[PDB]
Amino acid sequence: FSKKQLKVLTWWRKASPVSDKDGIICDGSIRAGKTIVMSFSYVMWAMDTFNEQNFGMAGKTIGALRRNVITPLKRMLKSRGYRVKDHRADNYLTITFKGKTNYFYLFGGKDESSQDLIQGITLAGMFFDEVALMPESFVNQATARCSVDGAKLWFNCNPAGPYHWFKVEYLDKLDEKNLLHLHFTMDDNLSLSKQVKERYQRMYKGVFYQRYILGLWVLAEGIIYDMFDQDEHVVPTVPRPYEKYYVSCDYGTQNPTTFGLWGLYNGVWYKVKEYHYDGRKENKQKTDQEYYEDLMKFIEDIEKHKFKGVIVDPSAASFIALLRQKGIKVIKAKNDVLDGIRNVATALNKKMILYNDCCKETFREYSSYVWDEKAAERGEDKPVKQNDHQLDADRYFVNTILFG
Ligand SMILES: Nc1ncnc2c1ncn2[C@@H]1O[C@H](COP(=O)(O)OP(=O)(O)OP(O)(O)=S)[C@@H](O)[C@H]1O
Ligand SMILES: [Mg+2]
Repeated sequence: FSKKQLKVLTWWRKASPVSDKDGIICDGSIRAGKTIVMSFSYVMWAMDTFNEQNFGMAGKTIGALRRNVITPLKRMLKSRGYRVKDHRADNYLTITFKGKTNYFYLFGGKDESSQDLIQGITLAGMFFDEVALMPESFVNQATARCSVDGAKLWFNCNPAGPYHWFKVEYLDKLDEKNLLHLHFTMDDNLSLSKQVKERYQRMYKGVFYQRYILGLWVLAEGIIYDMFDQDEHVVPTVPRPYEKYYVSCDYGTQNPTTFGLWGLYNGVWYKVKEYHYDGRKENKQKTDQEYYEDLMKFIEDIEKHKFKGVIVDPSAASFIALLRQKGIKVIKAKNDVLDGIRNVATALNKKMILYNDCCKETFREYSSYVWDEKAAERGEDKPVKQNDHQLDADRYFVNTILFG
């Protein structure tokens, strides 16, 4: 373990000069070993400091908490001699060690079970994985539940805007809450090679570099996909031998409706051609029948055994139903926005995707998709939802197929 990771494991112990504190904030870069030592240190602290008490562990969703935190935490605890009994249906664990036993309830920031349970339960310590991605209403409610004598608060996240509730309320008022704060760059994880560290550097440019590599709380302003480059990302519209295929779709009778034909060739997805229909501009809105008829004329040429399905947003259920009637494979897209943008940026940085030069509406949109300046100075990083109709399709595709 690194010096900073070992400070997370030991701050709470009796010999430590900082064991006074009411809690701890660990933030900074990706792949820095924050979550894994933080969650491991939390259970150690709890099993040592208490007996027969309730504890909380929160994530964006409970399934997120389970992927990032809970599954690798079990192998860690089981290996150190901590017996765990996971009660998967009821969302809590029973960790037990040297005659002592405690209870660790699992929470989601958005979940309905989690609002119901958190309001009533009375905890002796709370932990937050990806705290910036959680509602502030949730953490204020959950911190009040830490009523038991000698409770400690643990927070864990990557950076966001400098006007974000957690940065402004929790991190700037650090001495006011008597919280400890360690900040993790990627050098604080010794398990990474210098070869592997510099690979992660190449995945991010711009705001996302400063946030997810340097660990800085910097402001999302101006153009979103600034790293897009018509030198690097545009290729000629000349045929190629594509292995698999997809069609990505942003649907709207009300606004423009887009398709995009994506094709795999030499481990790179090419946006082969675009469909762009604006009902307002054309002054004739299209029906689902008319749109389905267009998707067929749009994929007439390609070979149906390679065509692997249509990625489409869940709020087009009128359209989704008709495609399944007619017998098309229809993937409900991973809708999450900031996570989709960040992943598309990575795809451009690494050239996982390229564009044929006939995606002319896509390039226009690349040069106008900008951050909501008004919202970003509240601590809410969002796109301005205007001329983002190809880019939403491109986002669904990249997020749904390319990334996990
Ligand atoms: N002591 C260790 N031995 C081996 N691998 C480790 C060790 N500490 C951390 N790692 C690995 O380092 C990587 C990052 O650890 P995490 O705790 O998941 O990072 P993180 O800081 O939570 O990253 P984000 O912000 O959630 S992407 C994982 O692949 C871990 O398995
Ligand atoms: Mg983490």
